[PDB]
Amino acid sequence: MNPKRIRALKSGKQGDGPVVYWMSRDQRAEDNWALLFSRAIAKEANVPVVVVFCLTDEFLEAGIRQYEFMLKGLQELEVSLSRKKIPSFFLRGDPGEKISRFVKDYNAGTLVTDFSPLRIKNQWIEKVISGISIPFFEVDAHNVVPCWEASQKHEYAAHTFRPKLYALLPEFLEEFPELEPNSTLSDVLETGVKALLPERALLKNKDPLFEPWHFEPGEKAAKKVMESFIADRLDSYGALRNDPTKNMLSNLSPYLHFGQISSQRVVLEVEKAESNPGSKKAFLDEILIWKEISDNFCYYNPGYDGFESFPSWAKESLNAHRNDVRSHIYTLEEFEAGKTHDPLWNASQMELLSTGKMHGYTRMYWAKKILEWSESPEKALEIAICLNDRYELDGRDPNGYAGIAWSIGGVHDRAWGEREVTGKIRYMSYEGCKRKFDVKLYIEKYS
Ligand SMILES: Cc1cc2nc3c(=O)[nH]c(=O)nc-3n(C[C@H](O)[C@H](O)[C@H](O)COP(=O)(O)OP(=O)(O)OC[C@H]3O[C@@H](n4cnc5c(N)ncnc54)[C@H](O)[C@@H]3O)c2cc1C
Repeated sequence: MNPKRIRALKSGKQGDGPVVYWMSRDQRAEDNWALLFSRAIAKEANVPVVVVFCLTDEFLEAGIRQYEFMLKGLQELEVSLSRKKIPSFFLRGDPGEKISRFVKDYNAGTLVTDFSPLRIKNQWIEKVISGISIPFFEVDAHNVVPCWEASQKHEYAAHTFRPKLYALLPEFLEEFPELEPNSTLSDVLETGVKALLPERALLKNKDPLFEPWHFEPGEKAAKKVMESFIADRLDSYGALRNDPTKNMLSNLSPYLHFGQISSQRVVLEVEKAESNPGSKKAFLDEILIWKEISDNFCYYNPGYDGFESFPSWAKESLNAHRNDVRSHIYTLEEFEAGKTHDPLWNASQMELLSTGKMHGYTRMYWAKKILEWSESPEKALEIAICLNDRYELDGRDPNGYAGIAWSIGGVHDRAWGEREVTGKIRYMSYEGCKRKFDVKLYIEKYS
């Protein structure tokens, strides 16, 4: 219940109404700091807390793979909130109009939301802040250490963010107090899929390319995945994290992006488990440093998805190599269907198209080749963002924009050997990947 997790967006006349928690990023009932704070404020006001979720008009920019995963978890979430006598309301439309009307209609007393440094979340905040008079609060329920508390500026590298984050771990890494009780979605899903059906990803015979049996949605499935990762996969994480032929990753990203499981709950469970110190240190670096530095990248850089947020050395190196003749130039549709001359690159595209989750190691290869085979670094940014946000189940996430900015613009990275086209950006060759893992085995799986 650390008060540093709370931030004030707009002070106003405190109403004597039910506390409305605006759920956006953390779609879960257990281990939610935003949901717990709203219940704590509700009790002090002798008012009942409620949960609201907004189904926005931007869902048609993605695919059914993300829509179904999110809505199915919300169906489970509604039942869980009903266990604690917490009514959940789902609105369709723009949050600026829907949240303002719901607050006025329900005579809400306090408004609470979860933290998201993305631009579209900031867009909805400005509209809502201009249409309400009740107090507005936001809570970092996604990071172990609050985004504004870990660092007050943009961090240039991970070796400067790591000591800052670990110095606050004894304060913010704590257990979750219980959510004490308050003392149709199937129809929306049906019409949504009907609107997204014309743009469904299909192969030649019109069979759907997506396979939805790899990651089942819901808060329940995330816990079983977490338990299976610790017992079965945590020991070999340090030595097999970069081998895509083996499914040794944790597979928590689709659940983490939608907030179906708390990352802090993962850290708390991993810290107790007795495993290889090397593997535990490698996993904690990914879920604590790189995950939360990604939120830091989106929170302190308004242009996190543009060439303007690259480091100065990368901008100068890429600019000096703009006129360099590219070995090949593929358009967006050739990249979408895996029509390149690198069977390793396409093999990643098939895995992304069929499973919605490309391996972490091949994700770096995938994003850097788009830089090599595009007209400008800016057009590489657009294609990488477009492909990642359309087909990744964990897409439209600060991890994506920071991850893409890492591969193409060398954000949170250092300069390497000067090359053509790519300049000083870290290079990854087809020769180097064969020396690290069985490339042919990865290719044959995704053909
Ligand atoms: C170009 C590019 C784009 C990416 N786009 C996304 C994205 O849109 N959404 C997304 O969630 N991840 C993205 N990743 C980050 C990373 O690849 C994934 O988080 C990770 O692969 C997710 O699968 P996992 O949980 O089974 O891997 P694990 O090895 O099990 O990692 C566990 C968790 O640590 C975090 N993590 C791991 N690697 C990174 C990383 N490089 N940066 C930040 N956090 C990390 C993730 O939350 C991850 O769930 C991207 C990486 C790159 C290089």
